[PDB]
Amino acid sequence: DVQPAARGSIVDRNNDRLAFTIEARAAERQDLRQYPGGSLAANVVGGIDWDGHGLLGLEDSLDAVLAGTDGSVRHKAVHGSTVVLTLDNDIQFYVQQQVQQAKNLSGAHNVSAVVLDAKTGEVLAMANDNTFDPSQDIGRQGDKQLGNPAVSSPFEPGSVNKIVAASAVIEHGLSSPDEVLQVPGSIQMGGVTVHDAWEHGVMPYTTTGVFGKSSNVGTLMLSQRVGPERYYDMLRKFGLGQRTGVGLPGESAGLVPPIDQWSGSTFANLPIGQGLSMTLLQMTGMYQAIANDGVRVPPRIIKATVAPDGSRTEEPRPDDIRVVSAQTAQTVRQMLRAVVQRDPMGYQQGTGPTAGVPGYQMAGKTGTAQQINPGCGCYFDDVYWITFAGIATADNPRYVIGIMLDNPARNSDGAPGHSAAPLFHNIAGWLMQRENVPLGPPLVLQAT
Ligand SMILES: *C(=O)[C@@H](NC(=O)/C(=N\OC(C)(C)C(=O)O)c1csc(N)n1)[C@H](C)NS(=O)(=O)O
Ligand SMILES: [Co+2]
Ligand SMILES: [Co+2]
Ligand SMILES: [Co+2]
Repeated sequence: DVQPAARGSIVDRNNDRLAFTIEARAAERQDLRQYPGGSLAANVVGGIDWDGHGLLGLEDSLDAVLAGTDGSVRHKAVHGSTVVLTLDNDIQFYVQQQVQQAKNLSGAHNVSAVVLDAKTGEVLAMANDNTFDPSQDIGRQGDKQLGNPAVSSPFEPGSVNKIVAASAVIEHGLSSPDEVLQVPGSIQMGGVTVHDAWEHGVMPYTTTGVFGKSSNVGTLMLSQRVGPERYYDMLRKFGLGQRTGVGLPGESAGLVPPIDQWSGSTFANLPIGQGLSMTLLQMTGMYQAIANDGVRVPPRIIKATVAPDGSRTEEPRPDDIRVVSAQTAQTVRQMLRAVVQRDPMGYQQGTGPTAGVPGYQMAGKTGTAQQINPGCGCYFDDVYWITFAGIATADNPRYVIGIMLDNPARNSDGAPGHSAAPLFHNIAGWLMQRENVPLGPPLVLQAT
């Protein structure tokens, strides 16, 4: 009497299957969900329940689309539609593996990474370490990561947030990349004392060098030209404090204190990435705006759905958001090339030279944010969130890559330090080679 609907599949942008159903027998008919890639993109895809409905992930949140509606006899069965993701399984597989060995090598508690298409903001890869296997019973996997931290778990960004100050000061014509500044080792601002991460007297850092060397003091001096109102407006245009609408369950909105509630010291903290929180996806989406010539396109992971007849409907594209002009975006991209620039004499070296890939205009920004100690409500001394966000490449943006490491003891490649730059190096370099992308003078970070 009951006419069962057949569950739809979940496939990547090229129709490579991530989840699909086969008929079997036991209540005799029994549909078996198949995950041919095992843990591959399981943070996104999710898993199935005993009744063949979604248990978590997209299997759950899109269950109505995937499950259809059982018929009867007449009411015809509406079979489940197929969900086409923006993911590229080849990119996802490489990124997910690289994230696992970044976690193992660095000693971090966890690692995650997001790759966006520069122009469209589509999610090409989204991965975390320790990803569970939905072909196995969830109850045996308490030691696994079952969720999707890239969207669910916000963090204080620290210096990766400096993209906002850089964009604001250029967009309003308050500085230029080659302006020679005078940057002291510390300043008193908003009642508090801000110090750079290295001891130094007044240094002739250029604006480029302020972001290339990650001078907090230089960032706040330039932010003082912008002012609180224009700065807060730029934060909002970059999408912070708001869910992206990416189409994934459990997305956090992050947290940004609205300006009418700022303390006297908020403005001394936000421009260097303290006092607010964002997800990895939000962080990566910020750099997508700059990659796409100033136009932020909210990321999406659902590309299309295919009805049981086989007719395909593309997902509606989100509306453009103009953050800065194309000219500003191009200037900020070029400036952030300084971060990955190497200099044997030290003087013109950025914070992340291992992120550079020779032959390509890689551009990005490092972050090292002190974590809050839950036992005191106060900052740890030696526990960090490490971030990197970059663009491949500055002259031809194709890929935007965001990475976060939860308190690594070492570099992402296992060398001493605390940097995610090597993981960006590996991923961005591999993306260039696999598409056979073809290969000026050194940027000045420090004047006389
Ligand atoms: C930016 O990320 C900048 N980091 C900081 O100023 C912060 N902490 O710096 C260290 C780790 C030196 C500290 O112990 O204070 C910071 C900002 S918000 C937060 N919770 N901590 C660094 C120096 N820039 S980077 O490019 O070198 O990463
Ligand atoms: Co009827
Ligand atoms: Co150390
Ligand atoms: Co290499």
